[PDB]
Amino acid sequence: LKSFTVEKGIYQTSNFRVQPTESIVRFPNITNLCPFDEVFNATRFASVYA
Amino acid sequence: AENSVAYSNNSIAIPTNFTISVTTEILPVSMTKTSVDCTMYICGDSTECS
Ligand SMILES: *[C@@H]1O[C@H](CO)[C@@H](O[C@@H]2O[C@H](CO)[C@@H](O[C@@H]3O[C@H](CO[C@H]4O[C@H](CO)[C@@H](O)[C@H](O)[C@@H]4O)[C@@H](O)[C@H](O[C@H]4O[C@H](CO)[C@@H](O)[C@H](O)[C@@H]4O)[C@@H]3O)[C@H](O)[C@H]2NC(C)=O)[C@H](O)[C@H]1NC(C)=O
Ligand SMILES: *[C@@H]1O[C@H](CO)[C@@H](O)[C@H](O)[C@H]1NC(C)=O
Repeated sequence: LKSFTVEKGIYQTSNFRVQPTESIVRFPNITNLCPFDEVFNATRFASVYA
Repeated sequence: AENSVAYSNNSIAIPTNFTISVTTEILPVSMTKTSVDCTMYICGDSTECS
């Protein structure tokens, strides 16, 4: 009511209570993974000039 | 429907019988009472918009 004196009756009050919120991020399943291990666990490596 | 009252300056028409008619009248009185909130309608669960 923006006042220090409240008369008799029933009043509707705006929200002044503060609650804390967290952050939830959901993303799909990790799949079709990079075959970089095939780059890494190769028995022989690529040649210098090819 | 077209009507023509048989008017002359010595003739009158007097009813000899009656009827009792109970008719219906419908009147609105009040309507729906509604109430609104600022932050819940406009922004809604948003601190920076509030
Ligand atoms: C002034 O007006 C009033 C009413 O408007 C008359 O008073 C009586 O009216 C009733 C209803 O018309 C008469 O009763 C009987 O009506 C039967 C028809 O009934 C149908 O319609 C009524 C509504 O009007 C519905 O509620 C009902 O469900 C039916 O759908 C007739 O079939 C009757 O006729 C039988 O009886 C007479 C004797 O009375 C026989 O001669 C016939 O052959 C038949 O067997 C009957 O008419 C009632 O009779 C009226 N009273 C009198 C005293 O006649 C007034 O008559 C009228 N005039 C004056 C001067 O007051
Ligand atoms: C590649 O080597 C690493 C380390 O030993 C191992 O964890 C991984 O499973 C290997 N990948 C493949 C495809 O063999």
